[PDB]
Amino acid sequence: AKLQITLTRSVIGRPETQRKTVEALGLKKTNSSVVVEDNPAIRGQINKVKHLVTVEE
Amino acid sequence: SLKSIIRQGKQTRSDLKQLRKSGKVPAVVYGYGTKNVSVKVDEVEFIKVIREVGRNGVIELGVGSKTIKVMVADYQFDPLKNQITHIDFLAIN
Amino acid sequence: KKGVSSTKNGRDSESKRLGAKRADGQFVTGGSILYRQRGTKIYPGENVGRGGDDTLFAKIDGVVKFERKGRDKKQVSVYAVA
Amino acid sequence: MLLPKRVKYRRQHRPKTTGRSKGGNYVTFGEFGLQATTTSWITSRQIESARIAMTRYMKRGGKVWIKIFPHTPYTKKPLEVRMGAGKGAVEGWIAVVKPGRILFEVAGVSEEVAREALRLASHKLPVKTKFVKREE
RNA sequence: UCUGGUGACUAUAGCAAGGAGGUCACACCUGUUCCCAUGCCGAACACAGAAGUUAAGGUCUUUAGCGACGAUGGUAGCCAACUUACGUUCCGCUAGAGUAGAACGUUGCCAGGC
RNA sequence: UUGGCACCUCGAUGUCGGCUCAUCGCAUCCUGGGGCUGUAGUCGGUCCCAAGGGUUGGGCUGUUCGCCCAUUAAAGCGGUA
RNA sequence: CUGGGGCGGUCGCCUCCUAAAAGGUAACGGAGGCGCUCAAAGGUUCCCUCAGAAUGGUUGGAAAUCAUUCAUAGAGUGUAA
RNA sequence: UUAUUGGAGGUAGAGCACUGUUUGGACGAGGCCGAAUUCAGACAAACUCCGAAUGCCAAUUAAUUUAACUUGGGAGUCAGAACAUGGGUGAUAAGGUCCGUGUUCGAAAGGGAAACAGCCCAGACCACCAGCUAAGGUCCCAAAAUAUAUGUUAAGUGGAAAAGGAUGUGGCGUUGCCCAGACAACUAGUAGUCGAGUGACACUGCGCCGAAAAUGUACCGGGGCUAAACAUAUUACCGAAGCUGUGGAUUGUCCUUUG
Ligand SMILES: [Mg+2]
Ligand SMILES: [Mg+2]
Ligand SMILES: [Mg+2]
Ligand SMILES: [Mg+2]
Ligand SMILES: [Mg+2]
Ligand SMILES: [Mg+2]
Ligand SMILES: [Mg+2]
Ligand SMILES: [Mg+2]
Ligand SMILES: [Mg+2]
Ligand SMILES: [Mg+2]
Ligand SMILES: [Mg+2]
Ligand SMILES: [Mg+2]
Ligand SMILES: [Mg+2]
Ligand SMILES: [Mg+2]
Ligand SMILES: [Mg+2]
Ligand SMILES: [Mg+2]
Ligand SMILES: [Mg+2]
Ligand SMILES: [Mg+2]
Ligand SMILES: [Mg+2]
Repeated sequence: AKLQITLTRSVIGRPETQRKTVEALGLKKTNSSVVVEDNPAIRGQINKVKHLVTVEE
Repeated sequence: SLKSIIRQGKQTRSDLKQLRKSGKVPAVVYGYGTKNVSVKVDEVEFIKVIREVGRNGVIELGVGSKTIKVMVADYQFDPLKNQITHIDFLAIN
Repeated sequence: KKGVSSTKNGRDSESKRLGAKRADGQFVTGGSILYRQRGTKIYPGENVGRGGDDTLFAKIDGVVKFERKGRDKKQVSVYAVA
Repeated sequence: MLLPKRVKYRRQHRPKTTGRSKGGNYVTFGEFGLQATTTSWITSRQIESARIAMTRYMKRGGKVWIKIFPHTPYTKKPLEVRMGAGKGAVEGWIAVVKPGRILFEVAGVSEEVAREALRLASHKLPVKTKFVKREE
């Protein structure tokens, strides 16, 4: 019931909505991390800002 | 007379075409005395439905049990590869 | 370097702003404009009165709902209750 | 020289030349058909120049139709003018073929004859073609 | 339950055909002195009436032939990703239109009398 | 070649023909080698491989281009601001 | 204004399309109008339903009146859509 | 921004019921070729009985983060450009012009694309002779595999062009000819004698020709490659001013036991 997110690819050169989602998870620059409780509000966002993030557990 | 299929496990993805490279063809069944079960018959024996009656007729298939007395309802014949995909079945009851 | 033909028309009108001006669900006030058209694409319902062939506007307070009551016609009502 | 009699407005756009064919890709009339497989235009003068070459090899024997009647106009602005004062007048007509739709249907012929005659008119067209016979 | 009056339900309810009756209730007719009136005519509107008639209207029971609604599977398009200058492929979500399986000859509120 | 677009140059990038001098492609004009001819021979048509070398003197107009005279084995087509 | 300029044509309002299923959105892109009219073609209360297609009937436009039947809007709305 | 529900509108697609355009069959409508309708098919920016993906306004909705708005001083811009896609104009011509919508440059240095504002990764506070990794690569110039396994091509294709032409070469499928003995070859004018394959199609990967331009090879960047090329998978390693390790910088928040 936990997920930790990791931003692997960078954020420049991606259109204006996906660059605006990736701070709402709390990531701020590359190779950062944030630990978030599992929630179907969360796991809809990482569907949109997939192909960037590396998740686990 | 000569047909067989597996009950095609549902919610298949859009990788359904890389098994159409092998000579399969998806199909569903209808009918009075049935419920709508997607089947996966291989078209290698569909040079052997012309070889029984032609188009209008009856041939059973046996997806486990209950080999339905069926009839070929419709094609989806897409040319440029000269093949058939998504034929359909219909019981007579 | 040859004299090219004359165009004929150009000449557009200006614009008018049409369409919905409030939306399904929110809270409106008794003078506001719901929808407006050059015809009748949305009939009025209860507590909504027409204008001069335009501007379906709410009579009194409440929230708005869109609704159909025929096979093609559509209407707008406002219920003050909450 | 097949033309439309009446046309609503004489200066129109150009069709979206992508995608598959709409329909009409099953032969209905003849026994033998000729369909296309690449995506060009035909300009209302091929379609008669593929009709006169077709007729004479069969010596006007069996039935032959066409299936592609050109509807759309297309305009070419006159000889070497600068850009922009309005569209030019029409000069021909056109009907866009998608890949995989039938051009010609022939009947009243054996197989070994008509398969020659479709080839001799396939070189009069600016498209790639492929023989076909009544999907059954 | 059934007949009538007024409601809601996207024609699944309607037209198209066919058979059944009575008027305790609608009609059909009997007329125009009056109420009223046809740019004319009491066919219609209204009024005065009840000997006839179920043929018609409306009611009821069958027929899926006319329209209408309509699923599962597909294919085209397509937001996101990848590759590439090809009238492109490939992968991951949503998902029709036509066409077939068919459902369908209405449903239910409240009144007054059986 | 005739154009289309306006990207560099207006605190100047001199513009047509001709003389002087060349240099480079080959889609070859002569010469060298072949196939094929509805090629008797001598001539001739057409096509392939080939740049090594040759490619004229005058009248006319500013001319380019062009026609015309007399020859020659031939009087090639082009790029190089 | 201007695919450099004069030349030709344009200069404000109204309606579509282009315009990419909210609104918006250009070009010397494609099509049309207006610079008013109506004392009733405005307000109200009642009542009626169409152009056509047949079928016959003094006059016959093919069609100017009359009836009958099948007509869901295929007519009409002073003016362009 | 995201899930949930409810909504507005008619594009891509589809379709012919609507105004319009169409080629075929029978259908009537004079005294030897034509005049309404009906069946089977098609077309559309100004044709829609239908009709999605996405975006767009609102939930007094719940999760995560950091904005938003009102007023008052100070401006600068109103010459944009290339890519990726939906379009008009142009000739489905341009490094063209004109709109939508994104990115980057402008105003951004580094690494790759041989060099190269606009493409591909990624955002530089400064130091160090420290480690992992992205895009592209791994015989030499030049850091890293002459890695592993299956195949393919024999042209320098890789390392710039189509219509067409063709017993090139592979894995694929169907079918008719068959020790009764063909298809190669002999001798007859009825056709005999020779002992292992032959034709048609059907779909595909990789090739060849078609292929001519101007100082000098002349689009591999060069050397050079028959694997150092293409396809298919699996493994490490190099690879930036990215991220970490570490030293001190200036400002802000929070502890504030002033670290
Ligand atoms: Mg009477
Ligand atoms: Mg030039
Ligand atoms: Mg410009
Ligand atoms: Mg200056
Ligand atoms: Mg100077
Ligand atoms: Mg000077
Ligand atoms: Mg040569
Ligand atoms: Mg020379
Ligand atoms: Mg002299
Ligand atoms: Mg000008
Ligand atoms: Mg819009
Ligand atoms: Mg379309
Ligand atoms: Mg379009
Ligand atoms: Mg362009
Ligand atoms: Mg732009
Ligand atoms: Mg920036
Ligand atoms: Mg470099
Ligand atoms: Mg070096
Ligand atoms: Mg530090």
